[PDB]
Amino acid sequence: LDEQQRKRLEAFLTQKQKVGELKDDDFEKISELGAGNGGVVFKVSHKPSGLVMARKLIHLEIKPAIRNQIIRELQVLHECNSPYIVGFYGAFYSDGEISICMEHMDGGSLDQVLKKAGRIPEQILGKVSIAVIKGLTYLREKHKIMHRDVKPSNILVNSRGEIKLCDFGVSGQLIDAMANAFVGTRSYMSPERLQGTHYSVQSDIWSMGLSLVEMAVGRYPIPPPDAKELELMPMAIFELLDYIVNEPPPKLPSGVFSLEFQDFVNKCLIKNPAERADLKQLMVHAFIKRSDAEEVDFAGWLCSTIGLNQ
Amino acid sequence: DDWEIPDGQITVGQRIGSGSFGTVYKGKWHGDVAVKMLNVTAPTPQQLQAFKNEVGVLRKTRHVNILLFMGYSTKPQLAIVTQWCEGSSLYHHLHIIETKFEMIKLIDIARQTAQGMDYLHAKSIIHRDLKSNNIFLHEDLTVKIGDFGLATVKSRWSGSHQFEQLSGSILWMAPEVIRMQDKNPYSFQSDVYAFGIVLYELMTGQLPYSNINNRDQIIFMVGRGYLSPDLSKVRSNCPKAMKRLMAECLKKKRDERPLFPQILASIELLARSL
Ligand SMILES: Nc1ncnc2c1ncn2[C@@H]1O[C@H](COP(=O)(O)OP(=O)(O)NP(=O)(O)O)[C@@H](O)[C@H]1O
Ligand SMILES: Nc1ncnc2c1ncn2[C@@H]1O[C@H](COP(=O)(O)OP(=O)(O)NP(=O)(O)O)[C@@H](O)[C@H]1O
Ligand SMILES: Cn1cnc2c(F)c(Nc3ccc(Br)cc3Cl)c(C(=O)NOCCO)cc21
Ligand SMILES: [Mg+2]
Ligand SMILES: [Mg+2]
Repeated sequence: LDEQQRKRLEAFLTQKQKVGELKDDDFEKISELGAGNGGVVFKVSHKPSGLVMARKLIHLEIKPAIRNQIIRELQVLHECNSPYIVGFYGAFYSDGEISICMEHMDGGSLDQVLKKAGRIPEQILGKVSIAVIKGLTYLREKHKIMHRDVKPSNILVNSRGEIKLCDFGVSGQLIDAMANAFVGTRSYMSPERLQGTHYSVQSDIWSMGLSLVEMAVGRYPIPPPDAKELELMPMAIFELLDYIVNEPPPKLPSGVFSLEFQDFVNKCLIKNPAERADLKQLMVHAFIKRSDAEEVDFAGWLCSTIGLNQ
Repeated sequence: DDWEIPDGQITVGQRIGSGSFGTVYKGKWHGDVAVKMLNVTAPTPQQLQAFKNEVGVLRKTRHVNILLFMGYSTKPQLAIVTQWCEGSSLYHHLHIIETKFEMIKLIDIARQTAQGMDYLHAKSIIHRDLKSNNIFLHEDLTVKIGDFGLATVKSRWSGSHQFEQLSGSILWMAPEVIRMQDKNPYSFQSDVYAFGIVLYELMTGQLPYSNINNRDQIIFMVGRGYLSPDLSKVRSNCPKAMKRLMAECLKKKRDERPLFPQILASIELLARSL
């Protein structure tokens, strides 16, 4: 902990108390934030408390018994209070849709930020890997729940320079209902999960690695860049999963990034989960020890990139 | 032989939901219809003429167990107009409302479904997307199979190449369809495989791979032949001749699966036999 975080953490709890029961008539739609293949998100104003929150709406077609369990499991999120986890205001159900009400992160997911930026600087990815390592720790120790879905679009960032995780598998029944989604474009699923089972936190670490590469180069790294696409500095879903399993993992270019960084992501992308680095080890890797000492101005780099004023 | 609906004819009403290739609104048009605003918003004029041709073949389809294809429009956006079912999708009945049908009626649902499918294959139509979400129970009795065909609006074209981007729900997908490895993976036996999964639904009351909760894990293992629906989960009193039929549709290699002429036959045999 420190002092600017213990403030921001306790100041959330105060506004959260001002919010009582969450009803669908207490909300006023402002703008759409994003959408995915199982949800859409709106910036909304909670009229009884004027708070501005984000409100994800998942329309699931499930039986009510399963649905009411999901809502129940989603209340464990009132216990997740970390500077590295997105704030949670309440979850409820109405009109055939589960609403999850989380704090507004005005920078968006890093997946949006990657598009506006093209590539992300190693000095920034340094500070990002820190947050994601802290967030996954706080989830494995304090709640024994593992993210199971680390990707650029689940890392959220705001103008106060905060980097926070969200969209993590706290609801074990939502995980089951998510499984009848249709195919996506791509997959950050570690190779053991595509074959076996979530191998403790190690299988989230792979995801973070793949996501560092994608953000580092500006392209989803499967399959790896061509010979001359790289010096310039579409595959079927099944074949990607077959490549993730039956092909050597991706790596960083060559000379463009430090060796500390190239090695950091190489330890994260080991195909054997046990040989792969764990949280205890990444925490004190060279690339992380350096990038923590660096006094990078993240909040400024973000507003620059979005196109705003520091 | 030029079936198009103009603007101001279709009173687009309540937003019902979105699927693998469009969003559905209950509209009005000489009675309730179903208006599905396709996801291919800007259609290339090479794609646009293939769609026109395929609507021709779906228009000449008339069968008790098939939803009527009434043509399309292009005015606001490209869309599709089909019959409106007042029933609930078989999916809703089985996995949401948990309707308690008798085995006699379960088998009848299977019979009418093979009945409709057999007509489509008879007119050389591959459904491509057969699942219990695309099967309604009109007036709680008759079966009606919607969302058939339409290969060209579920392919996201480049300029003149139909490279089928795998979409739809991953359950029901035959392994060769998962893999997208050999040209025309969609085939009469890809549909039979789908059909076999729908039998799994009927016979077990569950969707397949219930103990798996990872989308991409299923895609890889089923495509690799490693995963197969657990037929253990078939209920105690489902006919022996029924479970065997299900297993023949689920064969990993497509050529071993039966076609619907034989399949329908098999169902009618155990039908009277009780
Ligand atoms: N609290 C938030 N603040 C700002 N933007 C948000 C917030 N939560 C979600 N978003 C945005 O909503 C978009 C889509 O929501 P989501 O349903 O998570 O889809 P996704 O994560 O991008 N991909 P997928 O997991 O396949 O659905 C993200 O890319 C973010 O830009
Ligand atoms: N002809 C119809 N009449 C009434 N409701 C319909 C009709 N067609 C679809 N629906 C409903 O519309 C919603 C979504 O439709 P749809 O786009 O077809 O999704 P889906 O059928 O579940 N998947 P897919 O059909 O393969 O794209 C569901 O609640 C359906 O039950
Ligand atoms: C599978 N599964 C199991 N639990 C889950 C869960 F809690 C989720 N939401 C969530 C959690 C914490 C915070 Br802070 C904010 C949110 Cl919005 C999501 C989810 O919304 N995935 O996003 C896909 C697109 O909609 C998924 C969960
Ligand atoms: Mg997400
Ligand atoms: Mg349908």
